[PDB]
Order: sequence, then structure tokens, then C-alpha cells
Amino acid sequence: GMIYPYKGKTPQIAASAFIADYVTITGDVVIGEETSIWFNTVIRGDVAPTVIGNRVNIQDNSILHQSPNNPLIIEDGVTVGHQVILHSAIVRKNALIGMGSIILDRAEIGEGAFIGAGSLVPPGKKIPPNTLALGRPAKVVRELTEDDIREMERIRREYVEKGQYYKALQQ
Amino acid sequence: GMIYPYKGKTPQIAASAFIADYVTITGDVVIGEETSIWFNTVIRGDVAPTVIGNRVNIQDNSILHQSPNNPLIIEDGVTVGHQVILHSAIVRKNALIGMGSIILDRAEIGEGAFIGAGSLVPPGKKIPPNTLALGRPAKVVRELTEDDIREMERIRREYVEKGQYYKALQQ
Amino acid sequence: GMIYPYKGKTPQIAASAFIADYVTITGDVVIGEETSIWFNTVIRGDVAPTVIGNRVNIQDNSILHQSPNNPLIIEDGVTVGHQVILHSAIVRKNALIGMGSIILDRAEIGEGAFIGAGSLVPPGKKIPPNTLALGRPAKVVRELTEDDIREMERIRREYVEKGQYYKALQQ
Ligand SMILES: [Mg+2]
Ligand SMILES: [Mg+2]
Ligand SMILES: [Mg+2]
Repeated sequence: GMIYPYKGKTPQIAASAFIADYVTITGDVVIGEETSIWFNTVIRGDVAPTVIGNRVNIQDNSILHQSPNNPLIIEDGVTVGHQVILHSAIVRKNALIGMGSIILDRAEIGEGAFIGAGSLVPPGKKIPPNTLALGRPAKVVRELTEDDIREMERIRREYVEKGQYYKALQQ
Repeated sequence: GMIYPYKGKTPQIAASAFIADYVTITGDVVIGEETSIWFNTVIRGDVAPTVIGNRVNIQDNSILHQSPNNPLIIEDGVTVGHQVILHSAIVRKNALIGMGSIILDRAEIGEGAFIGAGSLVPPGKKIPPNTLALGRPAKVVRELTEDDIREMERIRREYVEKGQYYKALQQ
Repeated sequence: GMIYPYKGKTPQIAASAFIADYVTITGDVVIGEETSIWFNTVIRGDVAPTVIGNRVNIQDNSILHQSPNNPLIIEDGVTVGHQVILHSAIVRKNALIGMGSIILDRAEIGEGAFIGAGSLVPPGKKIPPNTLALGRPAKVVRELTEDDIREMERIRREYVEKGQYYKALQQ
């Protein structure tokens, strides 16, 4: 793993966090408790602040960055799939970002919302809490069911465990 | 090059296989002879079985993973383009996956099929063998001319050559 | 950072160029003065020549490659966003390729053109200089305003400086 400062700012990573290999984190970045950053993921906090909560999982090959004056916020329990681009996005508690998705500047993903795989959420777009949105540009296609919420809950719990397991293996 | 075991399962890589730098391979994964896994690709076998045939090429920055109970099967001679996401997908012999595509769960890609760049094959979708499928979601547009099929044999064979060449350089 | 020669040709990189960690560059590749190749980017020059001008920035997780007899050309001042796939593209002076885009074989991006995020420019497609192209397939929708051009100027100016800043930390 690579850690780099930027103009006097360095990442603040919880001790329980898992930082996979070939990951790069730089600048003004805060990573919460039990959160896991998977393989080859890049997080450059050299434009605006980046705050990632607890028990969050940033899956493999993702890119997190920002545009001027637009902080990147990822609250507790969030799941972000493989190869996702988060650019100054605001991702509220428990949301899930489908793999291969691009979440643009100031777009706000509602609490518990689910973004389908391969979607593009345009600048400033707000996705209502607990809904399913997908497409390019992403549109809400329906609100979530209790079965969807159960699986989202299962996914983030699973990843907390996998992160701890891989963290151990890193010996 | 990073190899990790996962819960009792450890990657089994053929001797003639080329595993590029910054590649990560974990758990229940099996890689065949003469296949090449290119730069930054991530293959996490921690959800379900992953089997990769012989003479296969998985190009740069790809992500291979699985959903529960859905193995990831990639038969012989398959060409996986740059930065592709394969999730519990079943790719039949000699098929070609265009760069930037996303093949989702239980989606089966028929033998000799050609998935156009930037495509997204939805969960459970079956793609007829010997056909060309494009779009998001991918739709079959036509059949492959003998010329197409020969360009695929040319690519497939070419990557076995490059695979062994870079493998030599590595050493 | 990995630097590999290919079939007797080794990458020629200006001394002022910044090459981030986990970057892989091989073969027939020329990188100009002060350009910055960001984290996890892959530049494989093993099929056709690749020439990258000066003060260019290739952002994190991008992949540059070619098709037979189709050189990959990127002139001075070009900005290519995160996770971009450039395959035998001809990118003219000062153009900007939005993050998550796929620019295909023989496609040419006119001087100062701006490709919107997540776009796909099909093979052979030509984008007029100083225009905004969006979508998949991408389509020209309008012309760039005066401060759109001003912003583009600001962008490549910061990356030239940011690359030099990170370059120093690297040492
Ligand atoms: Mg950026
Ligand atoms: Mg997965
Ligand atoms: Mg290629």
C-alpha cells in the first residue's frame, strides 16, 4: 500500500480498517472503523476533503476523487462495488453503489438507496432514500423492498468480516 | 503479483501461465496452461469457485468475482478485453469479451460469441454462440463472418505469444 | 512503477515526467516533458507506436493500448480522466477526455474538444475541435463556451504542477 501527504494533509485511517494491496491513499482523507478498501483502489484527496465512515466497503479498482470545494462523503455502512468512480459524491448511510458505476459531482445518493451496476449518476442529481436507480443517466425505477434491504445488510456485514480476514492474512 | 489463500482454498496456477505485475489472485481459483492474466487485474475467489481454461487472456485492469453459489467459468481460448468486469459469468470456449464490458451473474456467453466493447450483459442472459452482441443491455445484432472468427483466432494465439514473452522478461 | 521493453523497443520518458506508483509502461512509448501518468495506469506499447506529448496528464487507472498499424497519439496539453480506455485513438492538442470514457480505434478527438464523462467514441468517429461530445455512442451536442475553455486551461495547469509535487514526494 501507498500513503502520500498533500500540501500538509495526510490520511487518518482507523486501526481496524483494512487497506488491501496496491491501494493508494493520499492527502485529506479520513477512513472510519472496520472499513475496507479493496485491491488497486485509488483515493486521492488532493482537491477537496474526503470522509469515509465506519463499516464501509470500497470494492476493487475504484477511484475516489473530488472537484474544487466539493467534498467526497461516504457515510456509515455504504457498499461501493468493483470499479466505481466516485467524484465529489455524497453517499448517505447504507447506500449501495453498483459495480461499474460513475457517481458525479455533488450528486447525492439517498440513505439506503441502491444504484444498479454500470450506472451513471450525473452532477447534482439527488437519488431519494431507499430507492433503486439505474441507467445512464440513472433514474429511479422503483423503491426498495424488504428483501432488497435484507441483502444490502448481508453484503455490508459480509465485507466487514472479509476485510478483517484479509487484514489478518496480510501478516 | 500477489497470491492469497481463502478459507482453505488456494490458487492453483499452471506453470506456463503468465501472471503480470500488480495482479491479485485469491482463494478458490484455477488457471490453465498458457493463459495470461494482465496488469492490475484482480481475481478474488472468495465467494464461489472460479475456473479459467487454457490459452485464455484476461487483459489489463479486469475484475473477476462471484455472487454466492454461482461459479465463474472461463473456458479455453477466451479473450477478455481491457478493464472488464466478470461477475459469476459463464464464458464459453473461444468467445471474446470487448474491453470495458460488464458480464453479470449467471449470464452465459455462447461459444465463439463476440461481445462488443463497452457492453453490459445482464444477469442470466444467454448469448447465442457465433453471434455479435452489443449495447447496454447487450442485444444480438448478427452472426460472425468467417473473417470475424479468424480475427479472433489471430488475437487468441497472439496473446499466448505475448504472454510467454512478458513471462520471460519478468524472469 | 514497472518499465518493460518489448521486442527491442524501450519506453522513452522525459526526465521531467511524473510516473506514479503501480504504473506499468512497456514497449514503443514516448512520453513528453512534464506530463503526468497517474496511479495504476497501464501503457502497453506492444502492438503499435504510442506517442504522448508534453504537459499531458493521464489520470489514475487508465489503460492505453493499440490495434495493428494504428498508432496511439496524444498531443500536448491533453487531459484524460480517471479510468479511461484509449485504444489507437488520435487525441489532438488540448482536448479533454472525460473520466470513465472509452475512445476507440482510429477515432480522432479534435483540438480542444471535450468528451463528457462515461462516453464511448466508436472506431473512426471524428469529433470537431472545440466541441462537447457526450454519450454512447458519443454525439456532438454543442460548442465549448469561453469559460469552458478557461476551466480546461486551469485543469491541465494544475496537473502539471500536481505531477511535479507528487514527483518530489516520490523521491
Ligand atoms: Mg478528478
Ligand atoms: Mg462482487
Ligand atoms: Mg487491446
